[PDB]
Amino acid sequence: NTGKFRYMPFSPAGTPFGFTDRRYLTMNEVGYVSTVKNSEQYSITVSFFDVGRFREYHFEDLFGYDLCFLNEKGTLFGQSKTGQIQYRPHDSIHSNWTKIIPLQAGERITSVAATPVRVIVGTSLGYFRSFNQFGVPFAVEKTSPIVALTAQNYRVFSVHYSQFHGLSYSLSELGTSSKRYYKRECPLPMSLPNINSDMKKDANLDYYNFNPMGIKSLFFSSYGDPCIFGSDNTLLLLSKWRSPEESKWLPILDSNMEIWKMSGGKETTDIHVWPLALAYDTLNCILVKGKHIWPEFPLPLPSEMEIRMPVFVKSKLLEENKEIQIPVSMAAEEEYLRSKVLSELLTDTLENDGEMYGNENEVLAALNGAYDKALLRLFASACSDQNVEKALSLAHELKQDRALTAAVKISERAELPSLVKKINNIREARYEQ
Amino acid sequence: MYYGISQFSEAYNKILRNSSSHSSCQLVIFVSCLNIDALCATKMLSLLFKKQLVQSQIVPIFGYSELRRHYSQLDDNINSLLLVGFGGVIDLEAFLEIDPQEYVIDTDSGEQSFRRDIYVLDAHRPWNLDNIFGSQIIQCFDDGTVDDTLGEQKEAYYKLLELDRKQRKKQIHEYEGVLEEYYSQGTTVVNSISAQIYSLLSAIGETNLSNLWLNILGTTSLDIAYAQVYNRLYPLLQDEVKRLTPSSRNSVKTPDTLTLNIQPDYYLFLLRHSSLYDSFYYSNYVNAKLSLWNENGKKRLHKMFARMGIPLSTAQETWLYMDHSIKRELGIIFDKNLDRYGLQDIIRDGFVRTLGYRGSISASEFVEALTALLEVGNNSAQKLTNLRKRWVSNFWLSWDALDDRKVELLNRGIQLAQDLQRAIFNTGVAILEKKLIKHLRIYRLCVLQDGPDLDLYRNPLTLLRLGNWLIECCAESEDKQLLPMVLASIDENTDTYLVAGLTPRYPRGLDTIHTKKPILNNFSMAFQQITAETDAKVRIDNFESSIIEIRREDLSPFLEKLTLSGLL
Amino acid sequence: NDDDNTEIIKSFKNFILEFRLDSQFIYRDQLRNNILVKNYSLTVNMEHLIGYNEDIYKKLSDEPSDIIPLFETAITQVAKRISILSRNSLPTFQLILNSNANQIPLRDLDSEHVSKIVRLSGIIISTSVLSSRATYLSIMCRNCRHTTSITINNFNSIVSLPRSCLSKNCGPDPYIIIHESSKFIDQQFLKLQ
Amino acid sequence: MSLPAHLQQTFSPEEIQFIVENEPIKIFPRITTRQKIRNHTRWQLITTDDKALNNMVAMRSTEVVLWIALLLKQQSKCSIVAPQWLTTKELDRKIQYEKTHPDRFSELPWNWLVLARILFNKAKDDFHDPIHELRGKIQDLREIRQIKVLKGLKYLNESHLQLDNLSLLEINELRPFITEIMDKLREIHTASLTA
Ligand SMILES: [Zn+2]
Repeated sequence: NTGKFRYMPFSPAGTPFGFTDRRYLTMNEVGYVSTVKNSEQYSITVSFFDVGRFREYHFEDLFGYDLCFLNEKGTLFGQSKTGQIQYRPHDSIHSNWTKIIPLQAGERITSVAATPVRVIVGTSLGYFRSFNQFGVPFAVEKTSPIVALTAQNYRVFSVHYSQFHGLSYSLSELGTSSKRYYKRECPLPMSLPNINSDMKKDANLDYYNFNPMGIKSLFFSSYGDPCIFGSDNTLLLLSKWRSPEESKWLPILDSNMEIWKMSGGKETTDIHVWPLALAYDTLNCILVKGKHIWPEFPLPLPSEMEIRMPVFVKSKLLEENKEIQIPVSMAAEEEYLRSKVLSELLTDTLENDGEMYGNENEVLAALNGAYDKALLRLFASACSDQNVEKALSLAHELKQDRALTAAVKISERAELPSLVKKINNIREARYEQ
Repeated sequence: MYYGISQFSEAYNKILRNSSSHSSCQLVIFVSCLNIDALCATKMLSLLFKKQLVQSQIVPIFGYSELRRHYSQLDDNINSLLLVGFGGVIDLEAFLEIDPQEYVIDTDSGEQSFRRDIYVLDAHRPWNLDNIFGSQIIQCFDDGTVDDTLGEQKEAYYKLLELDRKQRKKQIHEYEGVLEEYYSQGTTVVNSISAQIYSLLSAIGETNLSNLWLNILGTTSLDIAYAQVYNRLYPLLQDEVKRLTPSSRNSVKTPDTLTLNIQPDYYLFLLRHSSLYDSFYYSNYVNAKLSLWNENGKKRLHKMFARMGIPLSTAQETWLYMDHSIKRELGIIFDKNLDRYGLQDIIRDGFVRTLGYRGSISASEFVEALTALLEVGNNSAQKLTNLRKRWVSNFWLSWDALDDRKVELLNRGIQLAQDLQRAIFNTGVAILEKKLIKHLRIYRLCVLQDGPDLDLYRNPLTLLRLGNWLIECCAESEDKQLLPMVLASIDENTDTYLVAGLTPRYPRGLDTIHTKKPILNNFSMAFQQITAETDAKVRIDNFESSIIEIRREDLSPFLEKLTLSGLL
Repeated sequence: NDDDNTEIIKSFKNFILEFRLDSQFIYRDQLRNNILVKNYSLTVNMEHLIGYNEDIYKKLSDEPSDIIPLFETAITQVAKRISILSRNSLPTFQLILNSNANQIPLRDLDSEHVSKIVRLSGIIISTSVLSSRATYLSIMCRNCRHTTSITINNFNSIVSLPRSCLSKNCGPDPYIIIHESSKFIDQQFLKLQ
Repeated sequence: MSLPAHLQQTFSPEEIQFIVENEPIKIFPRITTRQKIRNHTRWQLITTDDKALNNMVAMRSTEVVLWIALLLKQQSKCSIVAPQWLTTKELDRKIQYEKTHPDRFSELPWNWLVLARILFNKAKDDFHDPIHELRGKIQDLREIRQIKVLKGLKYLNESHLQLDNLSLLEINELRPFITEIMDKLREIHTASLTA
């Protein structure tokens, strides 16, 4: 009845006050918000990354806001206790408004969100109150206690936690005129911090007090794929999120493993990752170096990390015990997996969401070329073991027929005359397919 | 109102749309030299337009005649004009011979557009109602006074404008009385231009530590003569300093750290760049509270220093080399031994900026250095123009002093400030010993006819410095009632005087009901009225309205008519 | 006293290494340029030393005759660091101070200011011929021929040969100076009026 | 004549900076010139590649020529990413290499001095490490490399010389001395070998 029961307010990529007056309310992909106390009250400052479409501004604040959320068209402010929310569009044509949420006993706003169609406010009790852009209420609903919120242009993603139902997420696309649902209270595989919260941590107690669940961010992708980051330091993507039956939770990045393999060999713990957004292998995250997990007021440059599957085995990686060497046998397989998942993700948005930048087809073609190159390398590796059935099985997934001809050449050159006939038979079958 | 606080961004965006073309330079900024506030505001504008690559020209203008001549010379391509530190108290369209029909393009459709926009930017409160209300070309950066304290004047102006029997004539006179009582008011200052432009920057989001420092300098330029304005604006600067300072406090000093700090900044004269004894001795406030001009004052000062337990050898030591024992106990010593002499107001809070390893400096010292650089940085109608040329040139010395890479110029400014304060003190003790100030029932006249270094006082800034010295001395004398003062200084080469009608002020740190109401300088209207009749070769061109140049022979009849004039 | 001496040396070493006003390490560059032309000295301004760390200036101005040799040692160590490739015989560098403190009149130098740093003005009326003060004093025991060395700082407190054989009794004063292995520096006596 | 005396056979340091400014660098844009699927003027330059400039996406690292990265950094419209060699760990590694091998220079990039100066002046707030320490390590590297040069200018024969791994600014400043002392020691040799 304590600890995780504290539905303390949380905003994406939040920050605790710590030992100073500077606090980061939110770090979306479009900017960050910081608060400083003027010895009696807070002065909010909102900055934007894409300087050229927005202009940063700072205003005096008297209510002491605890929640924030930045969109491409406006930002929303919230309060934990007596949670009077405030919504302020960036453009001056739309006038900002404030509203007072219905607060009950023991109630406290946990997360806030906004969308050009509707604005959504969370509640520790589990309410799902929503309003229009201009503040007029639209509907009031009750669900499992909401702890976090993050919204894309037209879709809203939330994670519900309760002491009885557990961590349940829900991805709902409000839409301009059609509230098409995609998930509702479905279980999620995120690992809540339990062992690490058993009074054994250094400088992490304050951050865990700031966020009981330790979930750092719920940022989307450039193609609408939800992503999760927290204590386990592994991204969680929704590959086939369009179909509820096709739900897929794929760990796409392993922060600790990548940090170790780029650090020279040490299992360094002084490097902490604060993710901001992900866009097609481009994970923007501040890599703070020190004992403090959260960054400081001079927000460092958002260094980019690339996605990598947790296929890296320690036993194979410690071949050269101490530019960490990578096993070439497994490196190509991991590249195959990455190309596979990226192609699958891109195909979902190709026919449905349409072209986004005008180069998705070309990058998909290059990715498919690399996908078949990985298959060719694995085919050669299997042929190196004189396992004809292994190469035959791997050759059935080839996409380009020119790669299949290259596989024929590999079979005819890698001391495998018997593989020649089977790969030629596959090619001849593909003639009619 | 014309441009409120909340719509400065609209003016900035209008300027950007009209003249942010890299093809040419269509923006011209007219800055009034001999004004630190305008200098800091123009530095802010220069930095802001450098960030956005808006080509601009900055012209230092000394007087209204120069403004008119430059506007006549101004090309028609320039479609954006900024007047910084002046233009808000005169009929600019009438003064510059502006008719809106010759500057209007695309009249249609309830809207109007003009081919040139003049943005006046100053703090003198007698807003000309034909500028703030009855002109579209002239755009005034108001600070919120007009939208709140000019409703009656707005109604009176509009009724007379629209109306071009007995009840109608009576009401017209009643309204015209409202306009008239609005005029015949002394020219005061309510805000600082630097704070206004910093508010605009906060709206745009370009605020940073350098802009905040320029804002602090511009505001601190007002603490000598308009201490109510400085006390009004101080909390905003205090909040901004806390907002902008990085959270990495108590860190080790590195050769790159720039630190704005709010620490005890005693109201002495160049405390950190001169000896403690010289800081007390040449302070205006200490002089007023101790009357150091007479012989007994120096004895009082020595007795005070002995009372605090500071040896005269240590007291006269340069502040850098003062023993760390005494220098670290200044707060405690001043707490113990200042209320005895009535100098409790000396203790104060100010802003101190340290740039790496270059040593501290406060805004109060920085503005004194800038003022010194403005004053002494470097038959009759021609030598005066040479003086104007030198005075314009000094503006660029004071401008270059702001740059962090020219500290060797700021140190020269500090040295010049010490020399000028020494000269001011010498002339003040010369005036107060000979009893040159002739007490009257209207205004305490004082004319400088002969003496040493009398060529320093042809500069309006140095004359105002001496006047502030005298006014501070007189303000702390209870017997002397408040009364405007007049200073004159004969220029032998041009055979002309420089009359500078001043204004009295209440003792510093004395807050009462009558102190809240500001004192208004009525000399501008008196001078203009006296000059309109009885042609006397008076040159009323200064943006500082209460300063004129009068012939040597015509000075006495001018003062006689001014005595007969009950306007002030 | 070794720990405090090492701390002072390290502090002034860091002053030499880290001090820069605007993009140029003034004292690193000055030290290297001085070494290049065989000018084993370093003209250290006092405003810079105050601005860097006022505690160092307080320590120096408290007991100059005990701190200045430490600062010369720090200068020598920095010189070895920035002019010799790691993996000697470099003279102990001389510290030359520049100050802008108030000048004390020559007649005002009284019982106080003793052992303090004073800046004063006058006119030279006499210059002695160069003497020779020893710095490295190679020394040998008279009886047991126990050769050792002594290093002199030349900042008189307010040193002599040891009154012991210092490794049979060898007498009370068993040391004779070896003049072919000692190293000397030139010293001149002025006379200010 | 047409070319001044001080520009006869060397490059002024301004020309060295000009040469360095043509090298590509990686930046984080603060604008977005990528045209959406749903006008605008493109760069279409003639001495570099405009492809990476018309496709900038905010906070998505690209590579542009340095003199354009600086031009954007004049406003707040980009953020120059410091090269990997310009970090405290790599600078310490190079300093250790210099102190360990007293006969050969470290493998620093040819533009390390010029790039360090330019980035410290124009991009002073884009370093993950405190710039007050990067400056102190750049100066240390310069001092060690100057010590090694002065001890190799002691090998100025008349045949040739191998200044391996030396930077561009160091070579530029040593050119008028080395290439004019070796000329004299060659003229002496050829005069002797007149038989
Ligand atoms: Zn012996």
